[PDB]
Amino acid sequence: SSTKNGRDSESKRLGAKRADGQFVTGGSILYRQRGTKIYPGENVGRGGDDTLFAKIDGVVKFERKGRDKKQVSVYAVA
Amino acid sequence: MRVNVTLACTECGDRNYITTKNKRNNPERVEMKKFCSRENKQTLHRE
RNA sequence: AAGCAGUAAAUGUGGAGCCGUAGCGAAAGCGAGUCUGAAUAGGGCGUUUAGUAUUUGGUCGUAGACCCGAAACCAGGUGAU
RNA sequence: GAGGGUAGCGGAGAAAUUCCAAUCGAACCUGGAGAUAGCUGGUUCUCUCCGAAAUAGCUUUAGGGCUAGCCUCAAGUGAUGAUUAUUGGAGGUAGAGCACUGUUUGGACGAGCGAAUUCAGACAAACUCCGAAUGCCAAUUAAUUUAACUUGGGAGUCAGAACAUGGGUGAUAAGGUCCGUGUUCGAAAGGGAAACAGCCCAGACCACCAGCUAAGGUCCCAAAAU
RNA sequence: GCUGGAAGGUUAAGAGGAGUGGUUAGCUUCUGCGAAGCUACGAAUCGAAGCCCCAGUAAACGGCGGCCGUAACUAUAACGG
RNA sequence: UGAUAUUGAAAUUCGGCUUUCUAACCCGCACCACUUAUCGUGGUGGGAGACAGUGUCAGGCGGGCAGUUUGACUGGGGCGGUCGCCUCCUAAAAGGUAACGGAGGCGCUCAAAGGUUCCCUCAGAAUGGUUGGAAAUCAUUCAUAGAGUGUAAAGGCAUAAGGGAGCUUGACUGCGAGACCUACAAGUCGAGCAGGGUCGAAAGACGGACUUAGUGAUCCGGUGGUUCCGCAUGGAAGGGCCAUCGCUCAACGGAUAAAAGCUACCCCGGGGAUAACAGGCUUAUCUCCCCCAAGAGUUCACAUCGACGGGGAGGUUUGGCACCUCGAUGUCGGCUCAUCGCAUCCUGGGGCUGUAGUCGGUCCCAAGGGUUGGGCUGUUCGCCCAUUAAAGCGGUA
RNA sequence: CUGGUGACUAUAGCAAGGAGGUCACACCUGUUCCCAUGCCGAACACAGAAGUUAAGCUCCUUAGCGUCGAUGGUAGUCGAACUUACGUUCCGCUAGAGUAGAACGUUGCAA
Repeated sequence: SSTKNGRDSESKRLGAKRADGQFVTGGSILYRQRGTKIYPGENVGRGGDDTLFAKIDGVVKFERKGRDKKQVSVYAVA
Repeated sequence: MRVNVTLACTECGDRNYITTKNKRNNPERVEMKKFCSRENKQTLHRE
């Protein structure tokens, strides 16, 4: 016979590009996502597609936005 | 149907723009107010 | 370099020419600074600013290019014992 | 029978692709010519150090290439490399569960009531109120060790195989086929499994009629306990 | 496919030269007008065959069908839609 | 087939058509001479005549002939199907990960369905009244999402990204530290600086749409602009730069502007990297042998038969895989010659019986010997005729 | 101890029973004015005689629901040895139960 399946799309590479407690620069990407899985905290912005980037230089900390919610922040340490 | 259109400045130097427009929804020519680089001021664009 | 002299000889003459000493820009052009740009405001490429002639070795290009091997194509001739 | 004619991009054929000097889907000789061959075959002396790959992307591409990965030589920078010990973190697999979407068993509930309401009991790669062991990213933190990075010269490789483990497909078939993660072979000789590339132990610089061990073994072949 | 016909439509080279642009003797608001020569590109109109079109030709190339009911025939249909 | 040159001379209505004439040109037409030759040439008579034939340019027909094209993946090839992009599962809680594995979409749309400032909260259920689905509208209560978000899916959103209203065009210009992905070419996000602005009292927000698909290198050509160049000189033709347009190039990193088939007349270079026969692994299929017992058998499951279900042996059939052989392992039936196994056709030996006797059915041990001749068909196979104690089943390329 | 405004997973909640008002938060009256309605002074905005704790709001009690949650065991699994389902060593779930729990807690007014 034949088949009707077999199609796919190129795999987009999301996830966390920076580790907790790691020094970052002023434009580093912290997280790539669809929708909102991690909220922006202090000194963290949002792009066209929902992506998190740092605004200043410092460490990266993943915090808790209450119940079942999450955020990441950048603190100007040294 | 959609037709690609261009906007030309009026009574001044031309600072062109490109947009899209539906043939039936806007059968006439649209006019807008856009920044002009030559005149360094906002002006009216037609066509 | 060609040429001239010299033993087909290795040596003199010959400074047309070539590379380097300063880059940027499509170009006009400017110049340790140029282009884009209304604006060194930012950005790109530069400020190393030590090369050059010959030769041993490795690799590449043009020539068949490590060697042997076709089925085929074109041109000019020889054949009805 | 003798003398003659028709010549190859051509002749002749009562027609078979039949014949034109033992050869004809297009004769023979010499030149272009050492045509072209991403294809088979072959490639000549000796020692020392190091030592792969059978992968991704694209391809009128699939047994051919190019860039990247992995190997080697030289010149440079100088803890930037690997393993553990202690914290922080992202990410929903095994398992379990029915609070969502679907499936389903038996009783009370008339609006036919094993599901429009309620109490117990089950199922799921494309279900989740929950959630490990490992693995992964960092600290600029401590002991041990020896590597990592950059610029230049030269390559090879793009047919992989078995075993253990998590899966798809097949029929919870295949020495079947396609993926992830390890070992060995490839390119590894020595000992054990009777013989037996991939299984178990173990990595050969050369010489000795010296000792202790591993895997497997100690009645005879056959070294070791009848 | 072959043959016969030209009422209409399409159609080349070649004739045809309405017009456009470049140059400048001169004039002039100063970056425009602009005669004649030389030069580049050209429009209306005319131009055959062929094709579309009309007819014939099959010992030319070719092609020659289904569904549904019914006895003066049990089944089955001379016949009907 | 038409225009034009060789190509002349006169007349008719509106640059010409048509009809006349002879000198150009033509005659494989007659007579004469070179010449005992009509090949050739010349002369004299007839015929046709600016026609034909020839030269240059243009349109049409033209496998008669010539040079080439006719894709890849593929559990061999052909046939069928597919080729670029997006969203899930397989995918083994970082990222990545294949198969002709399992499911769906895309080649858009919106002038408000964009920006800003204010205001608001859904679906569903019950009851009541001119009863159409107590859900076509009027009203009340419960109701954290089951509703909506333009279009598939996933991830999100009730601080709304969901619904309403006012104003407006940021669906701007020149950029851009740093970062993700990555062979390259490409793709993604981005704080901030300057020049104009919209909404808002203001802080502020705004470089299209809740996010992720809606797209095609280069070459060449068209349009608008420009301190650029422009072959002695001033112009111009022609280029450069900036903006934009024209490709189901969908075989979607795109051979060329332009391309289909047969070969049983076939040839060359390679491959067991890849099929057809036999060997090898497996046993779906095939042939046998068992487990339980609903029943049939007048009664009575097991003399004999054995429904619904379950577990094995063998390697004789049809298949699956593609491990040896393509610088060669030669097929189907028949003849000659055999050999091995027992799951036994006859003969020898026993148990049970629904075994009165002669005959029968079923099971157990047993491989010593034996196991027919013809008609049809190339046949293996099968049917038929006549016998026999019997006319057995398989392996050995 | 009442009010204003910020910080932590409902140990902060839902629900039921009680106590309180003229300082404050509320209720309520009215639509000339600053404003508005698919129509609707119901709501948004104003000027404010009265009157009541009914309801919002503050405090107390209730373990009915919801939330948090030990120890022990079990499932699964890193690594090792036999072998193919069983030992040895670490980590350690869901579910179900003993249980915290009717909130702690910063800062300027007021009594």
